[PDB]
Amino acid sequence: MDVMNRLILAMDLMNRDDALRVTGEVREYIDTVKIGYPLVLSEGMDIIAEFRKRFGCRIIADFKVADIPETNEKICRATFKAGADAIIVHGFPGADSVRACLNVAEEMGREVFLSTEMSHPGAEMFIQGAADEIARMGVDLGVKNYVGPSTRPERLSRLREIIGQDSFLISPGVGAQGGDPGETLRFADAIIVGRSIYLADNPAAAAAGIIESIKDLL
Amino acid sequence: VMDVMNRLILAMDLMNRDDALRVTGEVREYIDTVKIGYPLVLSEGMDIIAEFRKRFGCRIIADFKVADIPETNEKICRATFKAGADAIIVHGFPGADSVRACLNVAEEMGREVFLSTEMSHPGAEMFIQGAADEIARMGVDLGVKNYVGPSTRPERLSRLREIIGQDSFLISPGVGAQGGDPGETLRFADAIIVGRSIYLADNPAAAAAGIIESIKDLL
Ligand SMILES: O=c1cc(O)n([C@@H]2O[C@H](COP(=O)(O)O)[C@@H](O)[C@H]2O)c(=O)[nH]1
Ligand SMILES: O=c1cc(O)n([C@@H]2O[C@H](COP(=O)(O)O)[C@@H](O)[C@H]2O)c(=O)[nH]1
Repeated sequence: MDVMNRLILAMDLMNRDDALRVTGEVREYIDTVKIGYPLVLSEGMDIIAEFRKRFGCRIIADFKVADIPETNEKICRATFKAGADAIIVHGFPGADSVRACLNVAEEMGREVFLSTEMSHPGAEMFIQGAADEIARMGVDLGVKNYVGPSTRPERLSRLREIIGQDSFLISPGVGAQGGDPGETLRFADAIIVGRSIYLADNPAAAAAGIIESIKDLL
Repeated sequence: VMDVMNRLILAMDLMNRDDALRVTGEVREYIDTVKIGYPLVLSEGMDIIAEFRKRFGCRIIADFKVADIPETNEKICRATFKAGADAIIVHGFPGADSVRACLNVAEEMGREVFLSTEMSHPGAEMFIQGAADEIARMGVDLGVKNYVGPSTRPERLSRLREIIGQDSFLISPGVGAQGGDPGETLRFADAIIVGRSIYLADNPAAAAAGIIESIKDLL
């Protein structure tokens, strides 16, 4: 997956007008948008097609899929029907649940991203201790796309070691949560950035600033 | 605690509005509590909650397995309660801050959180099972009152009931299609969740009635 400027916008505004306007403002800097439940549950699944119509961007549906296999399959089908290019899936519920998502993604020509370790403090309680094993499970299952934490570059580095250089790794927690763009890109192929861009006084200048700071890495 | 008619919650995971409405209407005399998840919501919109409220006298539990960072969890809970859900189901494995974010919104908005403890499917044995007792204890520490645990592992459901105490509310999926027994599950759970055994039946009303007949002495 070829992400422009190694920068994925996390579009978590919850109003259609603002989400479309802000995405429009930074469109020259990105070609990949992560859309999650804050926007989808506020404005409907039709928002995905709208983004494709307006921007042509790729859409990663960050739905943290985390149910039993049968339900996971349904969630993935509905999500890809809406035009998402990829979906993010939790590993903590185990291999059968991940495989259910992989099957639908294969059927519809899409990609699954596996959540390994999350970026927030609570991730230390249960997720962190399972994360290396989740990553190895991904490798065993043939998962090629992974998500890991900007806020813990030592953990992000370990996760990169496990999955290898051929796998694709994206990383949230940059900016608002304290992660550094350049340091994160030592290990991740692309950074995910939400609030530092979409809550900025000038989102275009914020995006430009981030890109300037990583210019040598592009 | 919510007063669940016949101790039976319908898991309405049909993805077509017409079928979902038809089946729910057919079983309405037996069930006043419906669990609506992402299969239906992502197919038909959050307005499906509004439509169920309009058509049926049913409480709505939004089974959204909320499993993000605290900031995103808050946004998901707010959107879900705004749409009219009485309660939302949240994962515990992302940790206490993520659960607390949901509890805070629920408190502010006058609604309820249900905490997933151990899940019912085989994959739950890999990571969730080993964390589940601690997830339940965490819920107790955080003041969580409502919990979800697995019909498919009676011994685990029993232990989770002990952890949360008799005063907590416990609902349990995995009955029917996944192999769990209604009566055995109700030894520990306040209510059972049933999906496919009802909604894929030739006569969903007869299927619901049959389940209820089998647990009649437990009502
Ligand atoms: O470990 C993770 C996984 C995520 O998907 N995310 C998501 O990435 C985005 C981070 O946005 P922000 O840059 O505003 O912190 C949010 O949409 C969040 O749900 C995260 O923050 N940490
Ligand atoms: O551990 C769990 C937790 C659940 O919410 N569920 C949910 O409960 C329902 C079970 O439906 P069914 O009776 O068709 O197996 C589904 O909506 C599933 O997503 C589950 O099966 N196991």
